[PDB]
Amino acid sequence: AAQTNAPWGLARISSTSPGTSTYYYDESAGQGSCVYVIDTGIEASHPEFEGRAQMVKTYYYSSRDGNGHGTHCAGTVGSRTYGVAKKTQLFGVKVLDDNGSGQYSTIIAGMDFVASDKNNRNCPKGVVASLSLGGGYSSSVNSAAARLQSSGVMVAVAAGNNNADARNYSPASEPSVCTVGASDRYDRRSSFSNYGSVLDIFGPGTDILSTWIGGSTRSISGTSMATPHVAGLAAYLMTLGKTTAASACRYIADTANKGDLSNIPFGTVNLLAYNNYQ
Ligand SMILES: [Ca+2]
Repeated sequence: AAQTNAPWGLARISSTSPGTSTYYYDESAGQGSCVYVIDTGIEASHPEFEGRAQMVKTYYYSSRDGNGHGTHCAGTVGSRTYGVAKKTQLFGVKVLDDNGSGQYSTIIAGMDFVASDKNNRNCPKGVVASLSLGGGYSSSVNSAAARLQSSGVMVAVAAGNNNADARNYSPASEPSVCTVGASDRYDRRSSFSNYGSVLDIFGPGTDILSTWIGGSTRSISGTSMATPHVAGLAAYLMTLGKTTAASACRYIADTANKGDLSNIPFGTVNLLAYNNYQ
């Protein structure tokens, strides 16, 4: 399958070179896999989700995404026009308020909820969690992300938008999840993207077009935008039987586009998410 005039992020993860415009992917498109979007929630009614999105948990007064961030990230995972895995199931876990911020205790509760809720879903191809969040280092947030990962969920987390080393940020610094940095369209590291040895992979994170609240779209930047690309890629590859939840992060790093990024500090992986389609 080919999506013409795709968002540059989609086209980038199906190409060994920048500048292309078509997203090439396998027809399965993540069918049979689930992606928990742990964020501000998902406007599940957005026409771009085609009924493949629903809220399963909220930690606030409403399950409605009053921010747009979680809907944007869910869209990059598996919306029809802006998603990597266009047939995946999307589950919204609202751990962030409508101002985009959430206490650490709530983020931990949301990750433990996903680790349990997956046992009563139908995801025969596997479960992915996309965590477009992050704050200062916390051993308990790292432990929650590690618990979710070891429970059989591929966990992708943002590296953070501080232009610093991701070792000082959670859940970015948890070694056993998949920490995602942000690159731009010209294959540079995004100016804001965190780096460091804990990073596993880079994804398109600058000027990412995806869904938004009110049935609209908008482009935003951040490692929070690169994470759903990788989460969608992991759900996409798990549907093709190429990898499991426990191994998806390494597989995506094994099959990445190596050495293609610029402004990668020494000690940080120079790997760009790539689906190796045909
Ligand atoms: Ca890792």
